[PDB]
Amino acid sequence: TERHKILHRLLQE
Amino acid sequence: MTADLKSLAKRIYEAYLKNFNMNKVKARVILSGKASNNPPFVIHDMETLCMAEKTLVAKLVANGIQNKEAEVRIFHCCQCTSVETVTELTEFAKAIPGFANLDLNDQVTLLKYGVYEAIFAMLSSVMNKDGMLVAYGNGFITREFLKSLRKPFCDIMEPKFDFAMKFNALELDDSDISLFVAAIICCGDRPGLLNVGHIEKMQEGIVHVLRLHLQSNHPDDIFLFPKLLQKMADLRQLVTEHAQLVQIIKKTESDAALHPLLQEIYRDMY
Ligand SMILES: CC(C)(Oc1ccc(C(=O)c2ccc(Cl)cc2)cc1)C(=O)O
Ligand SMILES: CC(C)(Oc1ccc(C(=O)c2ccc(Cl)cc2)cc1)C(=O)O
Repeated sequence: TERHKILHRLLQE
Repeated sequence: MTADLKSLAKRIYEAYLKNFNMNKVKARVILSGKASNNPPFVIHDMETLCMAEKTLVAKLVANGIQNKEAEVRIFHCCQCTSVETVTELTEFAKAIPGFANLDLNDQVTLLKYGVYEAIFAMLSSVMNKDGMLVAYGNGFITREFLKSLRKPFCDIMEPKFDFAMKFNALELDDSDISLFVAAIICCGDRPGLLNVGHIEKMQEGIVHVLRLHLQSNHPDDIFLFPKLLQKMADLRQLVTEHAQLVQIIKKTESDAALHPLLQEIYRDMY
């Protein structure tokens, strides 16, 4: 999750 | 197939229609030519490529791509479309019952390994044996033009066309494809999953609806469901080979750049 920052941000929108 | 299973299928279908800008019913309308006399612009050589790129000038100049080699410009634009489809897949996943309840790490893992299997499955909808629609159905890039590019770039899309021609012979519609994509995302055997049990139960529920849905919607293609189970395996292998090609390009093509969302996905994948 620290290595997938953009993907992680999309999932939390 | 009870009313609860039919409801889940119809709700997955709604989420698919609501989140993907392109779908098979639209793509086949365009590719067939029987709803307008104004076909998409055809990119079949370097000259028509450059003509199309006059419309795309702002996309290219945005990231200072406009003076790169043609091959790099083409796959810059292609990456932009993949980023769009990953973003849509993420919203679609959140609409799959139980997915948003999963550990956020598991959500990232499922999308990391699943998005390109779903991308190449759905890409089949906009492909025929001669080329693929681009720019939301407004253009059509030929398969022979892509084959004519210099190595390694000419080797990128041909295996996807090969997959699509056999996949399209199954004559799936969007109601089928929506459940197939959900089945691809909700996969219990991705590396690094923290709650494999919770995921496997989700996977079972979706695959059960997928099987009964196909038996109802394609009653004459008796083994369609096993055929599609094999296609899921084929997609995993197609994505593995694709990611190996992405690695070759990264190591050999100094003037090509990888969009940061796609960097995250490919990093440490296979
Ligand atoms: C709004 C518009 C036109 O949307 C596009 C959507 C998709 C693509 C493509 O995927 C593509 C790929 C390769 C070529 Cl050669 C041509 C097009 C391009 C633009 C843009 O962003 O300007
Ligand atoms: C399907 C697509 C667009 O396939 C690619 C094709 C070409 C590239 C590149 O041109 C490239 C540039 C720089 C690097 Cl480091 C690696 C690859 C990337 C992805 C994708 O996967 O979304």
